[PDB]
Amino acid sequence: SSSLVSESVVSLAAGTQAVLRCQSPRMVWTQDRLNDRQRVVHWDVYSTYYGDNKMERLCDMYSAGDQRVYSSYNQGRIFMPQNAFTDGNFSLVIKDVAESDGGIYSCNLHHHYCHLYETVKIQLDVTKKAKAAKEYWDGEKAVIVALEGSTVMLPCVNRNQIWTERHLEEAQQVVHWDRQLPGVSHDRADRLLDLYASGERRAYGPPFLRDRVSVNTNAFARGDFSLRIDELERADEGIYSCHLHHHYCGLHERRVFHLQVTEPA
Amino acid sequence: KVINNCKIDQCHAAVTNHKNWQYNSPLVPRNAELGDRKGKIHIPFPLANVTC
Amino acid sequence: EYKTVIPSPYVKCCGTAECKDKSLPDYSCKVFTGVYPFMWGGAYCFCDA
Amino acid sequence: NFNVYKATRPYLAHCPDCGEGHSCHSPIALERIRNEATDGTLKIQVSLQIGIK
Amino acid sequence: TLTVGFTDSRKISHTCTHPFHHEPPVIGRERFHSRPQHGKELPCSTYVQSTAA
Amino acid sequence: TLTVGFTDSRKISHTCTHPFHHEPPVIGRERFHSRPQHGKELPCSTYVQSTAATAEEIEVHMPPDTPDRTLMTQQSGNVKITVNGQTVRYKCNCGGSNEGLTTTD
Amino acid sequence: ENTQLSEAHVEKSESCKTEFASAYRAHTASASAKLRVLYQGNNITVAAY
Ligand SMILES: *[C@@H]1O[C@H](CO)[C@@H](O)[C@H](O)[C@H]1NC(C)=O
Repeated sequence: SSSLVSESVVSLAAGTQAVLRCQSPRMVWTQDRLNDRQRVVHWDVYSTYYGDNKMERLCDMYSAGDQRVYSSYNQGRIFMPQNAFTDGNFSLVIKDVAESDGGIYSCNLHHHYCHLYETVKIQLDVTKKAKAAKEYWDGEKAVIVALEGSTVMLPCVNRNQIWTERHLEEAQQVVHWDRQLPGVSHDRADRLLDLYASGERRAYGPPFLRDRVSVNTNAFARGDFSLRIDELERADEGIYSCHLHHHYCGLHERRVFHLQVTEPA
Repeated sequence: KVINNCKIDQCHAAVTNHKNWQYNSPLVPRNAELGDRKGKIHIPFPLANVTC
Repeated sequence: EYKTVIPSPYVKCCGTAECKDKSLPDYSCKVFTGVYPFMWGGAYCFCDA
Repeated sequence: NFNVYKATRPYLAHCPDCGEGHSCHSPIALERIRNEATDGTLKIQVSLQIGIK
Repeated sequence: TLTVGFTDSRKISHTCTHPFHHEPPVIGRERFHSRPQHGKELPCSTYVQSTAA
Repeated sequence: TLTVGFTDSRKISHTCTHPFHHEPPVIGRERFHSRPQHGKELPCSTYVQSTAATAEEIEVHMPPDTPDRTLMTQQSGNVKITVNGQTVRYKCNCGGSNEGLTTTD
Repeated sequence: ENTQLSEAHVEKSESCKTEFASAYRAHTASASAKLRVLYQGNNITVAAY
């Protein structure tokens, strides 16, 4: 049982090696468990006001850190809460805003394990003094008329459990491969194969049918669990179900292949 | 309170706390009424076998 | 005592390497296929096998 | 003053053990151990540089 | 033996210990003490970081 | 075994270890473990603090590359690759500009 | 004049649900086998009890 993501119908002849391409780019389970709870947030600004200013990657954060500054001129110029990951603040503060730091900022976050990313845009116009310093909404983002020579704050208010600091690698990928014959029901398909990100593999049915139906050695490392059935026996025709589950990222994918095996005449 | 004309070593007294519950251990003495009392908590960090 | 020198291994994608004999003591070589190495930033390369 | 390492750089390589059982990538990978000395002192080769900025 | 210790807000070190013989079971024939960069993979029981029993 | 560890400017502890059986060789018949105030003197190999070697060369080569995808990001089916001031070779199975080395976003 | 009452018992461990040793009384068995046959100039695989 898993939410549908792709429905496929195929047909072949007996005595042929068919392959079902049950793949998921999110199933690139790194060899590496530890440090995969880590996520990386950061802020990058492009001073489009000048138009030739390469987007300045001001500073960044990993799980359990500080503001690390790409440039010394930014050192003493930028702060990011040490608890940003814990509370999801992910908000920038700049002590000494000036015309040099005027531009469009972007608060970006990447999750190593899920390979998922988030980003929020901000605009920072510069005013010489507070006679016109105020917040407004251009139509797509928030624009701040920062008072020059004063501390300003850019919020990053994403507070999703995904990015909240945690030990998330206790979870690992699981793959179910089942066959529903012409007369079997979905979720009643015989459990042909079970795969776990730690290399555990379980096969069922008759001793022989297992060998023909196989999966590549390191599907988890690639996220491609394509199933190869060698020299298709016409009795193998049916609906092949491929369920991919990893709950932290929320992945509960279902893929289905309606394979009809013919024979030479 | 005060109890006059009596030695301090005469006896003992004990503060009877019953506000926040205390999870059972062999060392701690029992409350002396019965064996069990309401209030249960699950033990985390379960077991599974993985490749090494 | 002897020291064993093993320079950085030659990696390749979508193509194959080859062993050229070296006139060195006990020099040895080998090749392998289907390896999909991963580095810190991700997979080294796309060619799966 | 024994300054030959201008263009050198550190590694960040797959160390066999980053702790707690799992092997990950660290900047302190080591791949050579020398102990031929009779006294017992050991050279340890290390990925990252030292004594420089 | 096995001892635990901690530092108080009292700026005091409180420690306790129990004699508990901790012997990791040798898994496989090769009595290994630190797992390798290269080697075979075998099943083995262990724990997990989940916080919902 | 033998482990090394250090503390980062990240205020993080990075450690590595290798199983290396370190057994000092017993020099002389008397298997001694800490050298004495009084005793005989025998030759033994060892190292020195000199920082000028004599023809013990180790090669250094240009790093191949470091393929990282953090620079990428999906913009409504439009991949955006950020360079932030380096030389980056992109190559995609997608058509059009499948391959190219650039230094600009 | 004071007294102490103690008692204890023994129960199964939740670890049993994952790790344990099982004793069976298997007596007989059945045989299955795999054969390769050269037929009409080609190797063919067969499986049967
Ligand atoms: C049958 O198996 C042998 C075993 O080496 C092999 O050489 C041959 O190519 C295979 N196919 C045939 C004989 O058609």
